[PDB]
Amino acid sequence: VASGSGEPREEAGALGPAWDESQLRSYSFPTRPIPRLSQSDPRAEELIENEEPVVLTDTNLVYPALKWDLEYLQENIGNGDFSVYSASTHKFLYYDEKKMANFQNFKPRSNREEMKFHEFVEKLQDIQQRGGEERLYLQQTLNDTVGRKIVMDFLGFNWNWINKQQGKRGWGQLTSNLLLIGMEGNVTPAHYGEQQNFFAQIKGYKRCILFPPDQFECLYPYPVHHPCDRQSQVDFDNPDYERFPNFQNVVGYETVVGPGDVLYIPMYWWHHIESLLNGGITITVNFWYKGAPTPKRIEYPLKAHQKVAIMRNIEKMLGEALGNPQEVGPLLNTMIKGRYN
Amino acid sequence: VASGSGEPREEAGALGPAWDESQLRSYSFPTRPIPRLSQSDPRAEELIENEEPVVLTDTNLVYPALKWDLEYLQENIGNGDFSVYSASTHKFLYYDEKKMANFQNFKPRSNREEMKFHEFVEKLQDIQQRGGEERLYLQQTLNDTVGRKIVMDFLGFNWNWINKQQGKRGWGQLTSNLLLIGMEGNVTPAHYGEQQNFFAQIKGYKRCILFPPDQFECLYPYPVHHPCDRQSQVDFDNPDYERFPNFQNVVGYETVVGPGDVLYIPMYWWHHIESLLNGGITITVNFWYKGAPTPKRIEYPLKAHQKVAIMRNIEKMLGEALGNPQEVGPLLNTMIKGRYN
Amino acid sequence: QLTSYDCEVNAPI
Amino acid sequence: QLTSYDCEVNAPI
Ligand SMILES: O=C(O)CCC(=O)C(=O)O
Ligand SMILES: O=C(O)CCC(=O)C(=O)O
Ligand SMILES: [Zn+2]
Ligand SMILES: [Zn+2]
Repeated sequence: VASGSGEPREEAGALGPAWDESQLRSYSFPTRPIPRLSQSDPRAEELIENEEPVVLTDTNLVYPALKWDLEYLQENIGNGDFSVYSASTHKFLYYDEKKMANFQNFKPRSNREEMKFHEFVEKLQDIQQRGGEERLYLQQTLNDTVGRKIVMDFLGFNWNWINKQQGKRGWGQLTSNLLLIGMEGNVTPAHYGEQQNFFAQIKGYKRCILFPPDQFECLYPYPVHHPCDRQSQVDFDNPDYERFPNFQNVVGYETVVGPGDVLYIPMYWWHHIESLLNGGITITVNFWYKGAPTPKRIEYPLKAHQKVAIMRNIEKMLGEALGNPQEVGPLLNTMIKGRYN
Repeated sequence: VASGSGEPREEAGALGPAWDESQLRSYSFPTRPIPRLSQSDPRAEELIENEEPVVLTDTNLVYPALKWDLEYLQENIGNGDFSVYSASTHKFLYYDEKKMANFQNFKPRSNREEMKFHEFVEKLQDIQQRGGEERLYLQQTLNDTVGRKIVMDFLGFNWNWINKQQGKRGWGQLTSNLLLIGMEGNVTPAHYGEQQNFFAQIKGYKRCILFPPDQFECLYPYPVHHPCDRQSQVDFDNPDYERFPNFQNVVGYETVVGPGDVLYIPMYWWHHIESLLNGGITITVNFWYKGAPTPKRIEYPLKAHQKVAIMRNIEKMLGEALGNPQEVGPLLNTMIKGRYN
Repeated sequence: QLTSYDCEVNAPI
Repeated sequence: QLTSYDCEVNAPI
């Protein structure tokens, strides 16, 4: 039952299995498979409505980008700057630079560096040749500086389908589209977002592990004011069960997406994403939409994500009232010690 | 230095000491004496301004009531109803009946009973004669149903002095005057109030032990939604150091007030009040005033009482958001476990 | 207005 | 409005 990503799919034309289990990293928790369905399947529509993950296999969402690759992109993406993160580890933990001032003791294991696409491809080539071990991960928002061919492809996306989704779910508006190009083995540590997300795979394969919002207690996100706000503090590769006991109770939903698949990552859902080992570079483009407007009057019982919204707000409010985020913890502890625990 | 109430004062006319140490209960913590000064003393004015306790010995605040006693009162107090609490223990822990619905597992050790003053005096006499052990504690707000003589005495209070205090401190308005008549040995467990208080002693002696607002961490008040909100959970007679470790660090300010003394109990300051053992009945009247208006913009650092105000508000807000006070604790714990502790 | 406060005491309002 | 939320994600606003 906890088969994880399940039996590796077979590529059309008897071209062998898309990937093999040995390309997946090993973790201490169990996982059940996310449903892989057709966009016409009533079940898929039902899952999206109930804000549950589902992998759509035939949306043609980014059909025009399926031909994208380093060469093509380096020739039509433009001369604008691209944010490229560098790290000596496979884990690319995200951090908010604007919050780094309130936590001077935080030392990022990955550094950001702006550059031209051709510079990224060059540095990428420079690594593979010398047999180096430093990893790179480009993460840039698609802006107005992209070439005409890329703009053409963008226009070719299936807006008719996604726009209807946006409408049917009452979502806000598309805030952005993140272009992700990473090296094999690259990993983005578990975290959650405050936006709805359609994750469109273009090149290579990615293993995606999601956890429902009700697993907040097992994932121990960093303090809201910390640079790693929304990210899990647990090191999936070496879980500290003394500090994070409940991580022993965590249960995820996983899947492996490839060219053409679109994974719906519901808002507030935690997700860990890794590029398959020895699977080559990977390319992805996401679609981040604002969630629907918060209800007029709340109905009880309250949903897990609503409680998460409340905790986040309490932390933010306390940080402003106390006039200093480092004082949030001492006040919270004083409130509960001997009173609520 | 931690002399507590200090050397027992000598009553004028060589009438012996007002009281002796053997009349004070024994506690596990140390205490320093509260200053006993003259209302004309600049130091007394300074203490009240800085919201620090002080015992005023010559305000003549309730001069006309100094002649009050059970007989006099039973003859001029009126036929209105008086709230009388009954308990089989010396501790009269206060509880909010309106919050008893959200905590059905709370069983009060004291019961309230309305009756006429003459009924209270009768029941009081009925106890002393039969040698019973049940204790009584009358606590009634002075209303419009009091006799003309009592009203006369009320008018004779030193309003010129207290009204100037109210004005000088910018306090709100007098909300009420509580009449307290208790039996020797009676104890009101430690708690704090959200109003400024001038505590006017009339008959008998009371030992008052106060703790600054910054001792919140050592006193473990009950949850805000619990009936005993603002009261300490620690049983002063048998401190549970496992649940309340920091009560081992508590340090109080104490004093013994008698006829004519007025104790200023600053807002937010914790106070434990006990009628001296074998000291006879005691009579007191308080003056509860609303505190000054909360500042426009807060200045940092924040005062201890302001942090207490914040914690209380967080608890209240959470109780309303979650739509159920019993859910406050689980949410608070989820917020800090593995994140702030 | 998180520093705001009420006026409760050990007596009925 | 304690259930209100923002729209932060793993990308610069
Ligand atoms: O694909 C990744 O590595 C990160 C993606 C992500 O976190 C997102 O789209 O929300
Ligand atoms: O005198 C007592 O026993 C209780 C008084 C009290 O708590 C007050 O006046 O605030
Ligand atoms: Zn009190
Ligand atoms: Zn994400």
